[PDB]
Amino acid sequence: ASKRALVILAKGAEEMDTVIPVDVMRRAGIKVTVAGLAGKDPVQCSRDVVICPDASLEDAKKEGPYDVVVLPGGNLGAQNLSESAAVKEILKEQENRKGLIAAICAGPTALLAHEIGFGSKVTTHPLAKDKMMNGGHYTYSENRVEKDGLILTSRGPGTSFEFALAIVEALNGKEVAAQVKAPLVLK
Amino acid sequence: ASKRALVILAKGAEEMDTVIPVDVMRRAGIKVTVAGLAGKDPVQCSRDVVICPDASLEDAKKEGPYDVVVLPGGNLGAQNLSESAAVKEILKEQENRKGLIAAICAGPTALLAHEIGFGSKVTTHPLAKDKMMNGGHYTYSENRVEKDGLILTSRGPGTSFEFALAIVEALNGKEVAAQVKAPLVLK
Repeated sequence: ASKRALVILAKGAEEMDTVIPVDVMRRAGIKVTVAGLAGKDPVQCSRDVVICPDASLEDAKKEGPYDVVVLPGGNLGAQNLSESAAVKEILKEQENRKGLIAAICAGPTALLAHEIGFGSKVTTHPLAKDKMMNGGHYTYSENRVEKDGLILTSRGPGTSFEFALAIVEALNGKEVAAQVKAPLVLK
Repeated sequence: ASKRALVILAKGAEEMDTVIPVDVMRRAGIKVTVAGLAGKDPVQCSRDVVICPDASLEDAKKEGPYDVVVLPGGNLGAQNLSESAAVKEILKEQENRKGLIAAICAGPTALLAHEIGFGSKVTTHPLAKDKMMNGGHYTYSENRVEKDGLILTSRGPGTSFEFALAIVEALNGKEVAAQVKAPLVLK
């Protein structure tokens, strides 16, 4: 049985925050669906890399549930995730079934928007801290990767390998994470 | 005047090796053209991320010269780069005009194929060393980023931020590289 990941890709997403987890999860043997928030059409990311999703979110949501739901960052991408009723329902359903939710950089601010995981320790990009902390619903961390039960968060493009490997460890174990890590040539 | 980069994107390219330099160079104010080797159509990368190029290589080559030519890795992507007469002519012209050439992971093996930069110190992914060193035309290094004049090389996805920032330093200087680096949240 392979584990399955849903990566929700919106216009303005940070392309590094998107691609590094997709690639590293696929190296781990996870079945990853890159789902376009707005449909199946190509998505223009924050630094103008254009990525073609595997499916629309409308279609991918009918194929779950997923062992992890991943929210990339990019301020405008996270804003789009935060405004979507479909994303709200996916995350609420994932939380209710005790499934992992992973978000990086500005991505965790969509958790706030959707009232997901309140009372958890979280990290974000430093510039997203004030947005995430509005109302005091989370406890903040400066760790590069933070995991408080089912809520897994991380800080930025430069923490995206660590983030992705933490997802891999959570789903497929420490040994698979270590095996996937070595050929990456990480610090 | 902004500096310009040509990133040559072939089927089977490593998507992390591709996207991290494109994004980081754009953060540095470099004008980056992601050029599809085979045409303008979307490119299926090694871990199945599909990237839409900005232009075909046929068109982008008519718009140079470029201040850097970047060759991503991925074994099958590097093989495609190595087999292309267009890539041979671009790299030969770049070498002749004393322009920077940057290649990561398996990417440097296309330099060997095209007889570019012989006599330079280079690095590659560890698994690409034997291919790169066939004939002894380069001197090998285990540094995470190696630069020997105009030939700039690096090892893997996990060295791609360092690689990209070395390109930025070469084109736009140390201060711009440091400014771009800080918001990335690197180790």
